[PDB]
Amino acid sequence: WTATSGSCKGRCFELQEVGPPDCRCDNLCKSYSSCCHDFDELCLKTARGWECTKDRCGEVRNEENACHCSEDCLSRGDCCTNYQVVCKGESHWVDDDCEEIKVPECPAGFVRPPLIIFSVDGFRASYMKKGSKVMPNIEKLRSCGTHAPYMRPVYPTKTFPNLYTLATGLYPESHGIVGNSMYDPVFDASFHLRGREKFNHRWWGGQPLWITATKQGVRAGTFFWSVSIPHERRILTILQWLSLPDNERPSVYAFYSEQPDFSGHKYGPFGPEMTNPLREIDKTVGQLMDGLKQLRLHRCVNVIFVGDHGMEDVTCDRTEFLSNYLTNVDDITLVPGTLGRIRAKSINNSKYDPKTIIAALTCKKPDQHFKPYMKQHLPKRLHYANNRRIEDIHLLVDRRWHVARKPLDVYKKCFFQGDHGFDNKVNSMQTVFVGYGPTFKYRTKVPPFENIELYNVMCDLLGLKPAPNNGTHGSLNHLLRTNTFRPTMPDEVSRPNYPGIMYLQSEFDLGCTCDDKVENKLEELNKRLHTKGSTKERHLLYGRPAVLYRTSYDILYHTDFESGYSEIFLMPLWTSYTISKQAEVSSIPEHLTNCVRPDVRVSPGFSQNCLAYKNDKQMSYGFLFPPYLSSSPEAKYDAFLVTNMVPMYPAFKRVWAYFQRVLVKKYASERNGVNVISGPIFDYNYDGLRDTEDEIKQYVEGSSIPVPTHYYSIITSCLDFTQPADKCDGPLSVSSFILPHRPDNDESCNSSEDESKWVEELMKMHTARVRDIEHLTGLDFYRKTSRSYSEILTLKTYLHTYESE
Ligand SMILES: *[C@@H]1O[C@H](CO)[C@@H](O[C@@H]2O[C@H](CO)[C@@H](O[C@@H]3O[C@H](CO[C@H]4O[C@H](CO)[C@@H](O)[C@H](O[C@H]5O[C@H](CO)[C@@H](O)[C@H](O)[C@@H]5O[C@H]5O[C@H](CO)[C@@H](O)[C@H](O)[C@@H]5O)[C@@H]4O)[C@@H](O)[C@H](O[C@H]4O[C@H](CO)[C@@H](O)[C@H](O)[C@@H]4O[C@H]4O[C@H](CO)[C@@H](O)[C@H](O)[C@@H]4O)[C@@H]3O)[C@H](O)[C@H]2NC(C)=O)[C@H](O)[C@H]1NC(C)=O
Ligand SMILES: NS(=O)(=O)c1ccc(C(=O)N2C[C@H]3CN(C(=O)c4cc(OCC5CCOCC5)nc(C5CC5)c4)C[C@@H]3C2)nc1
Ligand SMILES: [Ca+2]
Ligand SMILES: [Ca+2]
Ligand SMILES: [Cl-]
Ligand SMILES: [K+]
Ligand code: NA
Ligand SMILES: [Zn+2]
Repeated sequence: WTATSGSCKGRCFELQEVGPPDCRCDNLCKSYSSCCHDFDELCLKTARGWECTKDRCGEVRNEENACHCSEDCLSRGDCCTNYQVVCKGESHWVDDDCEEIKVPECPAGFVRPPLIIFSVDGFRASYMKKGSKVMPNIEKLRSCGTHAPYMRPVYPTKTFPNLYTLATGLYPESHGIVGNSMYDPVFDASFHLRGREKFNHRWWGGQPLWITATKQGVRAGTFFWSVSIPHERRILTILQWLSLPDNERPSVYAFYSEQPDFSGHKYGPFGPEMTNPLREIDKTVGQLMDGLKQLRLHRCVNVIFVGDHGMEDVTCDRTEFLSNYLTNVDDITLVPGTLGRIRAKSINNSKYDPKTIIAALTCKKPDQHFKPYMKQHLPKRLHYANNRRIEDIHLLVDRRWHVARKPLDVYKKCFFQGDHGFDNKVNSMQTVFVGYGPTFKYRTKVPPFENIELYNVMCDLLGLKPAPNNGTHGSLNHLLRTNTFRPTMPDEVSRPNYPGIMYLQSEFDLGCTCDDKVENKLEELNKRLHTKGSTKERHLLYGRPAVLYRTSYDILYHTDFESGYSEIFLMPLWTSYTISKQAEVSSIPEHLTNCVRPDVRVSPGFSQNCLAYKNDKQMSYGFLFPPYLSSSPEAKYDAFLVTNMVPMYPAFKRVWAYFQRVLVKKYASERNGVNVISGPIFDYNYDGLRDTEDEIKQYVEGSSIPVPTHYYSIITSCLDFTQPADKCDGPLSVSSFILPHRPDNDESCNSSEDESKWVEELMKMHTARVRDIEHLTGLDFYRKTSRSYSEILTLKTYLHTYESE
């Protein structure tokens, strides 16, 4: 019930929500069916339109007008945005030359520069260049302020998951808004675009920016606008709020535009009909900037222009139907479109088998335009698994396509020519970022970055402490003139042991053998220095990684590589080696094919054994430092140490061997040397975080050797590729991956072919940030470089995407 008999007089767009069954006058009342009887008359005035004209200048205040051109309007805070231009000979903001804003220039009583966040739905990154002729106001913010060439959204690249990521700094799996449509099995309740359930607070996790501000005593303007309130009125309301007394005035504001998304769905991202929506957005920006100028706030406010995702060409005839693959199509519920999520229609049917559904959807048609996954097998860069609302079965849909259950679903529900929601690496899904104001830099381009980073920067702009989030605080310091956040490196928790020779060969009973028994103070004093770390400056270029949790481990030195060996997991946590442009690839000689050698620095009790691998019919082994890259025949024996061995499925050994024999050398030739750090990852609970030992679900049969879920590599070189990787004076360049350690290659449909036709494509799909690997290992990399820490934080958030320009 709402007793809608109260009045909105003097309450229009009130800042605190009054509780039912009393009537509301706030910018959300319409959406709740709750506005007072007189809300439209008083609060949504339209008379005479939105602009002053010559004859309106100096007029007698008619309180019925939408905006005013009377003499008292400035002090009332309610002039039309063009008032001073038409009536007082002033220029539009866009016509003025840009001039650096070195300090905030604010009216008296302003305690901090206000923040205004202007969000645009479906604003694809290439609109900045392709629509530049019809967006003069946006182009001025962009060229005079700080901009990126694009900003990467989160997966799925849908509206509500991305808006809430912008608000919280969290991945959708953590904030809980995992799609535009959801079922929560604990609640037994459904979330939908249309309807009431979405308003229930239990859906929305984390702590959004308006809540962070309020808790810390910074006043926030209500972020959300009922759809029927026109754009011109939203702008005027913001400008009116900015005229409130010091004690009542908010410090943070939000404007949201449904365009250009609304038209892009109808006409496609570049339809001729798209020019007009772009013009109209620019005009809205013009009205805001003219309005701030009137209030002498145009050199005081920080303005962010940001999108949620882009838009791709997608039509009805590019739909794959699950009815062309599955016979039992009626026993399933599909969440459809630019991604797929599958679960059982009924929890009482015990004949539903996910295993057979996956197999029926796997590599079935030569052109197949989607790929099925168990959620824990999706590329770790998507961070899309750790939530009960995300179904076990997921379909990654090719760009330009849809998935549906049956043909009837499409024709009984072509309309659309655009859509979005695809893999967040896809060029058409990228969106925009511009920052303009006293706190942002002047005329500065910054590299592409992820939208998860922005919550921290918005907190910095408002002097707030961010709630815990998935940004890396300090990685966007390079966007700001001041208010930077001075992060410090995390403290190392465990220090390494440095073992010397402590065990005799005959103390080991590992069931391993090696053909190595062949017998000079020249090459004996030589091998000693190499085991004490004489070549360590060559192979460990950025310091040793720090271990950020409590554990027992050893540093092991060798001629060609260095490792941090875990006595708990019985394998390295990390292995570091450098391969110069000049380096030579050699084979594993015949007599050394099955060679595994005890390491006399490490006890039998803390070593793997070859017997477990013989008895384990499913599991084989590989090496972290590759024997193919040994510097000499004698150095090659180090690569066969039991302390360099890791468990590998035969199917995965195909991937790993191709990477190590062919790809490392290729990257070293292309990048002028590479430094490589490789290692295992254990994420059995798919939370993106390092497992403790009691979380491991699988061991090599009849042993305590734990099986990794993934293997990583971090591949670093000099950004100035005229310098070799091991003598680099300046910025660094990185690419990394987190490969799933799977007993089959069902993921790659072309895997019966030679590795040269499919392995590199798999690696690219599983590209990763250094920061992703840090979360998954409890390690901290790049501890000792000559670069500033903020620059290193930016490097650790970099993702190599493998999309064209
Ligand atoms: C990205 O950033 C985020 C934010 O920093 C990272 O997520 C954090 O990670 C922590 C570790 O996983 C986690 O800490 C746990 O908190 C538990 C209490 O959590 C509540 O309180 C916070 C603070 O107000 C709140 O934010 C939480 O909100 C979650 O849950 C509600 C629903 O209830 C949702 O609305 C919301 O969206 C959010 O859901 C997400 O997180 C949960 C996990 O909390 C997931 O299950 C969801 O899928 C979803 O992703 C909560 O309301 C606390 O109980 C935990 O402590 C247990 O574990 C420790 C081990 O140290 C043990 O000592 C304790 O005894 C305890 O164990 C007991 O419970 C077990 C399970 O019942 C049981 O097995 C044991 O036997 C014990 O009885 C733990 O400290 C933190 O909550 C989240 N925060 C958020 C916002 O998600 C995220 O890791 C980052 N991602 C990456 C890749 O870096
Ligand atoms: N076809 S489609 O693409 O699915 C599609 C479907 C429907 C629509 C649509 O018309 N509506 C009506 C819009 C009003 N609305 C908001 O007011 C709003 C602003 C905001 O802003 C959050 C800020 C964003 C900038 O950064 C700080 C947070 N956050 C939230 C939520 C996260 C808490 C909501 C978004 C609503 C989607 N558009 C596209
Ligand atoms: Ca959207
Ligand atoms: Ca884990
Ligand atoms: Cl969805
Ligand atoms: K085996
Ligand atoms: Na295959
Ligand atoms: Zn949309």
